[PDB]
Amino acid sequence: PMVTIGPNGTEVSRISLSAINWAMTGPSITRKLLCEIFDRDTLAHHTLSGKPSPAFRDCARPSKQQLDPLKVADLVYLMTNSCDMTPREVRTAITTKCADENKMLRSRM
Amino acid sequence: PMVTIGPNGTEVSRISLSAINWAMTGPSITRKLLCEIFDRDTLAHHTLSGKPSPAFRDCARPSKQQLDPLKVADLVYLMTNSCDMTPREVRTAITTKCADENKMLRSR
DNA sequence: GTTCCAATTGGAA
DNA sequence: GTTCCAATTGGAA
Repeated sequence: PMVTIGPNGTEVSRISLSAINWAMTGPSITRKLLCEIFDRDTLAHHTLSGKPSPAFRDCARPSKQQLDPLKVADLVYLMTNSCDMTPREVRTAITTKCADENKMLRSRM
Repeated sequence: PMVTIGPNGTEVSRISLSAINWAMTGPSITRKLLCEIFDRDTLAHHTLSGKPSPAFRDCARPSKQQLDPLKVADLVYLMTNSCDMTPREVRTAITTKCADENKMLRSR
């Protein structure tokens, strides 16, 4: 039914796990899991660290609550053991997914 | 004298090559070769693509040129055949060095 | 429809 | 004295 990703006990189903083509790039697979671990609006209103951008402290932008550190830690643990990538690659794939989810939400308006 | 880097025909200091510790990270070594291939004033005025930032298209920033594509292509060629890092990593290390060298000038 | 590019920034590392 | 982290952008791929 469901499978724990990492030591923290965060889990997704085997159905969506088996519905993934592992022939594509790591970051893309990471984005596929984020829509399976988190929801759409959560990714759109959260960031990787919960910090504001240093390049916008003048004009500012909506402060976003930090994503779950425990859930992300398992994802980083997965990709580094399965696809054998670096945590830097994963955390960059994550921080660019939340940003793209923020774009798309604005596209409905 | 000086040693070529890639097929596009760009060379670097033969001494400086020997003075590089390859035990370091990919991006690190890449940031050491850039200062030996490009002048510091060039890095502080040039970028990877030459394009401006999409987040600052209305906020007009001073124009910064593009680094020599042939010189960059050889740099990317070296790291992939030696340290076996990805072209992604190399191009990201370059766009930071050019951004960091600009921070040096801004402080001065 | 989604991802990639890479430029910009300040403090932290 | 340098590098790293990652947030944010709009068009390009």
